[PDB]
Amino acid sequence: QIIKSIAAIRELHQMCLTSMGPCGRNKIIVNHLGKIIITNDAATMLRELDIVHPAVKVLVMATEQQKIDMGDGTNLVMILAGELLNVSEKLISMGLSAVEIIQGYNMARKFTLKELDEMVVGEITDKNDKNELLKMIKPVISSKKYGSEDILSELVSEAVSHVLPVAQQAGEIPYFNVDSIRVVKIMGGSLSNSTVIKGMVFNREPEGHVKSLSEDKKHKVAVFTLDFSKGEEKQIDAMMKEIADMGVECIVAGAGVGELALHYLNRYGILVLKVPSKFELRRLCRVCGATPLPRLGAPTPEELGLVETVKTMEIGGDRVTVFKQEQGEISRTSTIILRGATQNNLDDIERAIDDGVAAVKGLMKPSGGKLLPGAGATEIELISRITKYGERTPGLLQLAIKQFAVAFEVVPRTLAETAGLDVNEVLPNLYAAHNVTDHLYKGVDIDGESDEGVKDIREENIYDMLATKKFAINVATEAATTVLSIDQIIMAKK
Amino acid sequence: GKGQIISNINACVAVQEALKPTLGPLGSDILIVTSNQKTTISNDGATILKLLDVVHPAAKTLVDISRAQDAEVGDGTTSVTILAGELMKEAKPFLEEGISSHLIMKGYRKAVSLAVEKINELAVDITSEKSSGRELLERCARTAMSSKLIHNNADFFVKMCVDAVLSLDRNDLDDKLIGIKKIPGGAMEESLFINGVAFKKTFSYAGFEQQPKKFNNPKILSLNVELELKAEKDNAEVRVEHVEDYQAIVDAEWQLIFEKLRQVEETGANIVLSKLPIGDLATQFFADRNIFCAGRVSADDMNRVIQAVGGSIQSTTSDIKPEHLGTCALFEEMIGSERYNLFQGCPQAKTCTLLLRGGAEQVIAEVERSLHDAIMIVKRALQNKLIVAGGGATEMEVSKCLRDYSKTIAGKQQMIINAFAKALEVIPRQLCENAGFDAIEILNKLRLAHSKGEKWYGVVFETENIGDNFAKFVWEPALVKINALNSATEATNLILSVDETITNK
Amino acid sequence: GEKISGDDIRNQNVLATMAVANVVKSSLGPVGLDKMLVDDIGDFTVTNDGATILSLLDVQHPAGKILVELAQQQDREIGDGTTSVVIIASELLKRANELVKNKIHPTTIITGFRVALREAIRFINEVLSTSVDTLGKETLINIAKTSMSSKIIGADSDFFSNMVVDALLAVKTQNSKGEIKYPVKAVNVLKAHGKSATESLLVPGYALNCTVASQAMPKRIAGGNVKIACLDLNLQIDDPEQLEQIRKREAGIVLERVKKIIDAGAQVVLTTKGIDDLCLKEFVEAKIMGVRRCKKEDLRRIARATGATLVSSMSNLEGEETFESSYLGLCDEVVQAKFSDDECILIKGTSKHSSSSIILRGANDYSLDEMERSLHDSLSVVKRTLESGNVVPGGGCVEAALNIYLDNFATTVGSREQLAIAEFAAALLIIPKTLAVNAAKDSSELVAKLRSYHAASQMAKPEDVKRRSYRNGLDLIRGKIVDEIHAGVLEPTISKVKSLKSALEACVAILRIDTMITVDPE
Amino acid sequence: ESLRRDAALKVNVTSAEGLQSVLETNLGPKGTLKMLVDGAGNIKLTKDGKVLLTEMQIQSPTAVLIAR
Amino acid sequence: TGRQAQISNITAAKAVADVIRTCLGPKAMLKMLLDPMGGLVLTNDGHAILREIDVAHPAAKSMLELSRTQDEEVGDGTTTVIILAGEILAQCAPYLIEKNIHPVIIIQALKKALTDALEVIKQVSKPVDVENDAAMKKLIQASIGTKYVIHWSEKMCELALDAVKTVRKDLGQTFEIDIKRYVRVEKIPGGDVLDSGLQKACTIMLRGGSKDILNEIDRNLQDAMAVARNVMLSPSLSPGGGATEMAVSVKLAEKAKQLEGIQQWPYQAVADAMECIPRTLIQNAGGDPIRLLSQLRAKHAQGNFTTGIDGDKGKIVDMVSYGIWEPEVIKQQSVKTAIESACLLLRVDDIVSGVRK
Repeated sequence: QIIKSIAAIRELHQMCLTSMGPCGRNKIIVNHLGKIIITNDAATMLRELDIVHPAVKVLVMATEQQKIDMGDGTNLVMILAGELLNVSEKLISMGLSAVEIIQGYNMARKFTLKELDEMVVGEITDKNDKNELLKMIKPVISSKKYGSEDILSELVSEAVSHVLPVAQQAGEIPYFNVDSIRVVKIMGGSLSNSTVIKGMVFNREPEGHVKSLSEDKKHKVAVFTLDFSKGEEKQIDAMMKEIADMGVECIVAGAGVGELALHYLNRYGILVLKVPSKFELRRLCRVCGATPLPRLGAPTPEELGLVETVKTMEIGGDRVTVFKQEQGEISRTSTIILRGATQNNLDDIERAIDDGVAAVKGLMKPSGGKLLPGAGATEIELISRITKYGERTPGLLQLAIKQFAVAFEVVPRTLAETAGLDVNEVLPNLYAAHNVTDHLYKGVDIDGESDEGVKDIREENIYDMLATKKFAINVATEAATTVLSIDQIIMAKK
Repeated sequence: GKGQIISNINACVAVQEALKPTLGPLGSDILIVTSNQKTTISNDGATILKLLDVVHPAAKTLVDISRAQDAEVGDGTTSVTILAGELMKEAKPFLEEGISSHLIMKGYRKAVSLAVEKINELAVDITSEKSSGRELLERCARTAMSSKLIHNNADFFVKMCVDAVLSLDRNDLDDKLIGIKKIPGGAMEESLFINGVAFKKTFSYAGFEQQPKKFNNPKILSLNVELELKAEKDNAEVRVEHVEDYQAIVDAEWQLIFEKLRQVEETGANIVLSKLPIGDLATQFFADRNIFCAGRVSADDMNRVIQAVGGSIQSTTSDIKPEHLGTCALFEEMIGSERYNLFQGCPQAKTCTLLLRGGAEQVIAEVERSLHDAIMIVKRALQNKLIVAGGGATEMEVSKCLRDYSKTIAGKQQMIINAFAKALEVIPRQLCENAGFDAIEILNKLRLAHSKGEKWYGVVFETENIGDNFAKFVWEPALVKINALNSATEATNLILSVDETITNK
Repeated sequence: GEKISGDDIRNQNVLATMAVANVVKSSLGPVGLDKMLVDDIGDFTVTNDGATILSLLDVQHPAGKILVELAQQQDREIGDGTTSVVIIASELLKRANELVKNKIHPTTIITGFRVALREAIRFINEVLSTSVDTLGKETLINIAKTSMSSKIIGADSDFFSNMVVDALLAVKTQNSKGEIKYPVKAVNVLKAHGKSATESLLVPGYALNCTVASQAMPKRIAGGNVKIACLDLNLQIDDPEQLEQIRKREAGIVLERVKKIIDAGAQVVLTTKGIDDLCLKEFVEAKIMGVRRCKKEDLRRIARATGATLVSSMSNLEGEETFESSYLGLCDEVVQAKFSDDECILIKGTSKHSSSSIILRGANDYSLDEMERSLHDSLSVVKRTLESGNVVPGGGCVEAALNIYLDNFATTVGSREQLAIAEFAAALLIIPKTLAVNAAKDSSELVAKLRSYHAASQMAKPEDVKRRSYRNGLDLIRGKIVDEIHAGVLEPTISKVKSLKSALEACVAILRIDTMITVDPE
Repeated sequence: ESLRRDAALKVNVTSAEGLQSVLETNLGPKGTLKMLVDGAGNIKLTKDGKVLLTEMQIQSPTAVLIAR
Repeated sequence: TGRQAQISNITAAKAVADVIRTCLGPKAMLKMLLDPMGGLVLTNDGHAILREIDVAHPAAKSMLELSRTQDEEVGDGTTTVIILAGEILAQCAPYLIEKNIHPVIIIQALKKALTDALEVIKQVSKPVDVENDAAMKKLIQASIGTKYVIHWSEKMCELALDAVKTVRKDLGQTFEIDIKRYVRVEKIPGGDVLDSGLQKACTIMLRGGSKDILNEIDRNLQDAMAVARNVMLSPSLSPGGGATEMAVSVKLAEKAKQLEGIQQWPYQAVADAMECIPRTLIQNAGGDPIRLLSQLRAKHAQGNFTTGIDGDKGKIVDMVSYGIWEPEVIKQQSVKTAIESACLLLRVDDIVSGVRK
């Protein structure tokens, strides 16, 4: 139950050790269809991974809940819920019931929330200018691929500034969304060749005669939902002419369009959108403001959209549709053009941007996230506070309080394994550093030179979000007690 | 763990052992066996790894190397691709040892970073000699003949490959722009260059030899719908009262076709090109006008027609414009009772067409790979002119300077950099097994070459001794050698970053 | 029988060698771990010595027999440091099997290591030098502490610097036409159970192993020129008339043969068998010290020391049985030391050759066996140490120092033997590499320092001084830069000269193996 | 892993409870008699405690202590 | 190979410890064994049970050799003395392979913990009169209180003190002890249980209940020779009833944070190993180790040094009124020899058996 059930989790607990840390690594997973997925995020792997033991699915769904809601630093807390079940092995011989186990972690969890507010520093009230965004990207790189931290620094910060409704004074949590920023996969080119376009880019190849003019502008978008043969020639010629009379440069049609209708559209050079997906169709409704009209006819300006200009260029060698606004008011519109060699590196940067953009959305939603030491720095002072918390209120629950502090020792144990450092040497170094203000700006140093000394987090700028830290403990503790609260594993009939 | 990576590297090295006889002109072709009984025998790794059955999922990385080889570089699949995984061979004993590959990935990354500065340092600038596109590209064309089966007869291909790329616009160079027509049978010296759009293969139906092959100035015409009587026409609902009403459908379909062909006839085009095939109804109608007609035009052919005459697909006669009617200076039909359309006098055409002819279908398949690899050499040479000796001997002199930076390490990465320089000695070792030369005799003089001559040490294969390939007029673009380590960096770091694999079902 | 062909038969012995190699590599160095072997009778023993492990190691391949002959050969040459010698022959076959696969001929590696080792003698002699920075007996004291390798009792070597070192200083004799020699086995090792191992006492003389039982034996003895009498003789029907005839004569002859030794002036009598209480009565009136239940092998060392000759039985050239005085030995005094209610005979002042003895104390037999063979193996090292005054720096740092000499030597010879020299120098880096495995250290950090610091003297000109490194070097326990010269760690020249020369010859017979032929046993 | 140890329950009882129902029938003046037959045909029929334990053979090791 | 061979040595140590886990204390229950010959052994003595059990294992006989040494050193109260080494051997290293700690470093940490443990014993212990007969008489009744001779102990204590002081005078320096093997052990069956120089011999008429009772007489009489002998060797008297493990557990936990280093966890690991000894006294007496062991840490530290576990009702009482006291050599000669024997077994890496002699 708890046993074999926890031992089965220890197999994935030791396998996911490389999923976190600046020295962390990725893994290879194969589904039933043969598709390979190489990524360092365990939330994506466990989603497609077939789970046998029933209670393990609860642990998987608990970690996926943090990815949907928070999605920031989930790799660091991914194994946090696994160690909570490991420290319960010592409580087996002691004879502590699951009631005292839940009460021990619940009382220590609420005490931890009060300690995070006392040690929090660096309140950020801006959340707008890119200088505050560059400091938020560094901790994202600490939990992700360490290859290049310079490229993603200017790539993500520039895209957030474009989608941000920059104005004279923007208060009251200006609107920000993850779906507002899309990453376009372009095969070929170095990672440093990735640019940022303030508009929206579509993936498709036009028939020809691409628009060669820019400064002229004046572009519009229209979104749409023997005698018998001679009649179709007059009707199509009339319907295509009435649309061109309104100056419609681009037509969005979800239904089928024959080659005869596309012939008259080539007279004025009218491009058509062949993407059946509703993501690109509904996005233009919030920007250009076009209402889908099932009939063709002569769409009124109420159903017609407004786009800056249309230009087709070859990025990775193929023609793609790129809508870019050179000069003008731009709000809630932006995109990221990603240049990569193989799809293996494209998915790694995709998860970096998806969690990077979600980190900004998760930061702006609360009043503030401030700053908290990350990369296992905060958990060092927590052990000292929890140790004194158990001796503060002696009793039967004090033994469970000590096990709750040992559960935080897996984070420094994991960081030493990814970097090859000896945990036996590093543990007293951190025990002699943060323990007896010099402990607020100090953190553990992970590098080949860490044997000489331990550098602080001030120059490294490695931090953690206070909003996600409070919610990560709440989910990990509740999920751990939920597995322990399961009485028995019984199948279901029919 | 580390034991699983050893079994993963041995599976990748297993195919690399068969791919050793590729780099260099002395390499030997490799035979493959597929399930379709149709195989391609070539030194190219992109074709072999694509048809090779993959067992372990990490072995698919070698397939992605060839895909990234053509996208980032465009050539070197017989040279750079086989060397992308050689760093894992020297790192095999490091896996059994307690050495963590995290520092090994940083060791090779810092080694290839300092090697790029060494490649640009030894790069010779030919612009001081005022070398035009003749002497510069001819010496680079003979270098591209390495790994190719054709050697003694490659002199005819040098004149064809250089003259074909110079006719193409040097501002935009792409393999998709220029056409390649592979014609089985015949001889290799019968290959010629085409100055205009050519048809895919050929169309032979009804009268064939009766069409004269000598024309003056034909005109290109574009069509869309297919022409035929009561066969390929669009189905419609027609009320039929009696059997005699079927004659009205024949007249209604013919008059619909006749009025469209009569209105477009005012253009006076001698060449009729339709998107679909052409039937006998239009054949006899065009026979009275004594004009040529060819259907079944591929989408790749129409894109090149727009670049020359500026035509467009016409589904109806109302949109016909005088600007869509072009012409040509001379038209001659070229083999095995198959007509080949050949256009000339198209200065505005931004695309080219090359006619390839050969007896063996497997040999001409590598010639297509030779054309794609030669264009990438010319493209990177015209953009930046740099002289780098080929044959894999460039890293020989570089390995000496790499050992100098290792002495300044004084750390765990010191022996890691020495393993990177040791991995460079695998290149001449694989070349000695191909030519039967003694590997020890070459490696002994290899370490003694950088102590005296330095500069460029090429290991000339023609004299069966040691020499310099710089005086042999063997030139290679530097961008291929610079990006060669970048392709091996992402390939080595990816496998070392996977300590375990997961396979469901 | 059958025959297995192909080159895979060589790898079968290499994989079998690597299988037993990692077993004995765990006992290398003081940071290593001891192992336990079972005789399959239910009894077990605890020893870290490879000579005992290889003797009890069952290997059906001929490669295992070579390790047994190599371990027994190093016992007479050195006697200790089995993990620092025999294990070297393990990885020697691993790197040699890698080159011979494709471009290297089996004899090329044979001739490659032979020429390299022959020229390495001059390279070793450069590092080899006479004992310096040692005052008096501190030469053996610093070497006695080096026992931490292959022996785990090295932590107690602080107290062992007296009993062990001073044991072989008094055994000095002159024989073989004016040649100072130290006879092996002259030190008698005694075992006892109690107190602690720090209670070991050195006896400047032979100590007989026995126990005093009968109280009739005298408790005190004094005077010089004590005569030792060694005797291996055992001294203790229809009608009863025939029984009385043989009984009255037997009791008379036994008591008469005792008086034959009394007339010879023997102060102490050593009897192999038991002695009756009536025979001890004659020893009290004649002031003779009786001893019974003696070992025959223990009496042989007495003949080589005091000179007392063993007598099988009373006899003479004539029909009369007597005891000649020529069989008696010479010793200064006899001491009775009572250890845990056990009294032993201490013989001092031997005539022919001087000897000594050491009494050991511990908890159980396993604690004594770790103190018995280990200290006995250290005595064999001192035997070869005082023979040649030249010594080498300890800590196993000479393998990394000679690697820079082989780098320049590889360019001198070159040809096809250059690859063998590079692998021979790389095999020397495995010795400190295994030391870092059991010590839970980083090998790449230590080897990088072994290559950087020890090669600085070869690159720089020695005549310009600017030494700036000692090269002498490393540290196993702390992983820091310290010197053994100040820490008192030094090794004798026997640990390398006439040691690794025969160990590197094991690959000569392995590389010439073609196939395997096995005959079915009867 | 912990756990393991052991539990005291009817497993240890099955050895000592086997003689209960066997010796319950012959208890009292209304009880029955047990017989002991050998390979030669000699039959000894009594319920006395001598044959109940010492002369009785059973795989239960508890009966050895009950006989002693 | 590797760490797999050490698992069999630890698993077999825990399997044997589970048999003697409940055998600690005067309330120890009975254990039963079976042999291929068809016999069985039933007794409450853990030393007699482990002596008869013969299993196939390389480290099984090595553990029994430790008891043979302690039989000559103490030999009395095998439930409270001898079998305590089995619980220490299993719990000495609860986390080893998981933490991947060098065993030699652990041994160096066990020596520092054992050295500090011997100092804590001397602090809580107090010297007593070695020549006091009334003081040793209450100590004789401590180990023999497991029988019905408690009321008849006046005859057993009379034969005890008379045989101890008969001769002695055999040591002026390293005690005034002697060998008890020269004393006549011959007993007369039948009746009721109530009915310088060298070592001399003396005997007194003694009668037992039956033949099986004579074997029980040597348990409550010959074993009492070590009661007065432990006082002559170490006049310092220490609290018993499992009170020594509570004081050491507090010192090892406090001194661990002071020493720091890589040995911090192995240093306090001895404390968790010693807490299993009083747990048996709590379970057999009917108490709850969950609530009591938490209170024993505060009471035996701040309250006083006499706080201990009640061997009858299982409550928390002081050893002053508990009436039972353990000499210093009980805990001193046990834990010291237990760690030295445990380190030798932890150093074992690989084992190749089944070859030859």
